[PDB]
Amino acid sequence: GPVPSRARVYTDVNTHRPSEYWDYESHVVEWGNQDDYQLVRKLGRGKYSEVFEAINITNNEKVVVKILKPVKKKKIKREIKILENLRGGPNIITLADIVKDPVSRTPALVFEHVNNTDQTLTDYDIRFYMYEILKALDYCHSMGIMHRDVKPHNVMIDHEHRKLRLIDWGLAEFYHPGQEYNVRVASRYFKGPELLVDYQMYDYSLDMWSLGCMLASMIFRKEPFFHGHDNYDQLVRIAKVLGTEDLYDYIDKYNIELDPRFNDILGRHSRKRWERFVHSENQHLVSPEALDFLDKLLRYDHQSRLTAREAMEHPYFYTVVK
Ligand SMILES: NCCc1ccc(Cl)c(Cl)c1
Ligand SMILES: NCCc1ccc(Cl)c(Cl)c1
Ligand SMILES: NCCc1ccc(Cl)c(Cl)c1
Ligand SMILES: NCCc1ccc(Cl)c(Cl)c1
Ligand SMILES: NCCc1ccc(Cl)c(Cl)c1
Ligand SMILES: NCCc1ccc(Cl)c(Cl)c1
Repeated sequence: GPVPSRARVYTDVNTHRPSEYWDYESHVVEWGNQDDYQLVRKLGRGKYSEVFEAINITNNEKVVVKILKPVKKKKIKREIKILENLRGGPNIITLADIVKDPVSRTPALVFEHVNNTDQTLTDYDIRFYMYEILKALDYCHSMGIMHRDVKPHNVMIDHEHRKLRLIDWGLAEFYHPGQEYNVRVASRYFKGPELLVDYQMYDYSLDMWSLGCMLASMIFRKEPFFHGHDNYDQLVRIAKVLGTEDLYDYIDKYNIELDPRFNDILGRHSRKRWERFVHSENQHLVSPEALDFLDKLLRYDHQSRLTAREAMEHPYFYTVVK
């Protein structure tokens, strides 16, 4: 069987908290009043959600309303409990209310309003915003929660106010050491190698891999950086950059049973130098410190990646106010 693993940090946060903190199935959800709100306009949609700008008619404040198709009720309870536990954390979206349609029983989450800013980014801007995301991740990991869906669309930035919010906690989960989790999390391009090789005993370090994918796409102007066309191909795209030598050493370290399908597609690939991705169009965003930081996030071995707190101490952030 596979070798067990434990987070290097915040290992026992949930172990030392009462069950009311992490037992989301027992959480008593209390509805607010859907009549306090009026929908203004549709902002976007997902397979099981619709997002609207709305106004709270009792105080004239704008809000964002996420209407959920309740296909998996336990999942909605988990998102609500996590949002309540994390409320007030640095750069964590604030859940303002929870309402239900009086006839269809469709639930809706009400968030603080955020004016999302859709080439003008400087090296300094990337360092600044990357540090704000790290504050959010160090906070949620310190609270015993893995986000598990870190990606650009889940990072809202109001650039005029230099305001950042980490959103969509629908895939977030409580970290319990030794627990085996579902690997069918995160968006394809941001999935860590642990998910792709079906290593279930993962932890907060998954979010640090996803953060590394975002950094690579920003500094190299290549969106997404690892462009897989399915979950198997996703690992091949990673292997084409990090090389196959370090991938095979990772699988052996954790005694992972690698799917036989990888034999026909993985091949043999050299370790590429991060400098290979630098071009005239992206050189203004790359520096030795940026590449050193990227190299310390994008590691196959989940235990070897920087933690959010270690990442915050990297020289890449020496130019930002802590
Ligand atoms: N009447 C169903 C649509 C809907 C959903 C959520 C809210 Cl908060 C509102 Cl006002 C309206
Ligand atoms: N996973 C949420 C993606 C997302 C982000 C921002 C907006 Cl405004 C919308 Cl509609 C949807
Ligand atoms: N939706 C904003 C995505 C994003 C994520 C990280 C950074 Cl550093 C930036 Cl500039 C932008
Ligand atoms: N996707 C769930 C979280 C979420 C989605 C979109 C927006 Cl605009 C906000 Cl505030 C929050
Ligand atoms: N400091 C970024 C510009 C630059 C110049 C030369 C090289 Cl080889 C690289 Cl990777 C990057
Ligand atoms: N990575 C391809 C070679 C290369 C390396 C560094 C720079 Cl700055 C350029 Cl333009 C081109």
